[PDB]
Amino acid sequence: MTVKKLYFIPAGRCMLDHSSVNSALTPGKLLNLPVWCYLLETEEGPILVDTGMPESAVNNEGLFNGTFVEGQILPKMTEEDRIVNILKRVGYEPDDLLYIISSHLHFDHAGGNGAFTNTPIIVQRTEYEAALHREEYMKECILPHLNYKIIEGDYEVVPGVQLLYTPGHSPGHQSLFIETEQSGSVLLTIDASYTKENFEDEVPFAGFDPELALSSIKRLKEVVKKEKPIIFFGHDIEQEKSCRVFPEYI
Ligand SMILES: CCCCCC(=O)N[C@@H](CCS)C(=O)O
Ligand SMILES: [Zn+2]
Ligand SMILES: [Zn+2]
Repeated sequence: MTVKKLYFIPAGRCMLDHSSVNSALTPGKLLNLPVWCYLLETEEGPILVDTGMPESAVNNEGLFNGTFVEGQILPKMTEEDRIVNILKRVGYEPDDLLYIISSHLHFDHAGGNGAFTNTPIIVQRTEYEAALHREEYMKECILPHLNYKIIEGDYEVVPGVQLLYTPGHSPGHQSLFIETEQSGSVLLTIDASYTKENFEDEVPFAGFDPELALSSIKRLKEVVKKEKPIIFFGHDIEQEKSCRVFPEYI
């Protein structure tokens, strides 16, 4: 086996229109949503899940001016939220990590990937291929010479750390099913559901293929029925109220 510690580590924030968390809502109210990374302390070494936002977002809420998402996505990132600075404060440098796991290559999950030039970065083949051409991918999230460990489908990273292929929000989105010493089974949906209501109630939210995202939610509900994990959503302002966060762990 089990992971020794699972840390939730705030990595900045992002404003998103509320129509991105519930596709039925009337656009025009932004929500200041959390961006997370996760650090797993395992017998084999530390594994980082996602890497925050790119340096171009630092003190630059207008990063997406002049793009298809102008006014709809505004990163809220300071110098402290750079993943190398986060990791140094927690006690690590990039080359200390055993693996990086990219849930997907959207900007607030892979914007720090370039900091890791030796650590294998585990990413789904269908996400890597999408990032090579789809417009919602920033160049910082698909740098060409990193040590990618491309995978296809479900995958065991080390004992206690399983990747569940959950496409739809993005073409190769993957969620995590972790077994921890303190808590037992934990499901990190990541962006397979931004919020509890996207998951439980199947409220539609932003995604590349909403129908496929719904089938991935149904698949995760089969896993939930079998494993009864505690479940954490990708950008849920209500749940963030009660999350244990670094230096606490689960
Ligand atoms: C196609 C679905 C969305 C692409 C735009 C995008 O990168 N949105 C963010 C939301 C940050 S609060 C994400 O998915 O993590
Ligand atoms: Zn995403
Ligand atoms: Zn996200």
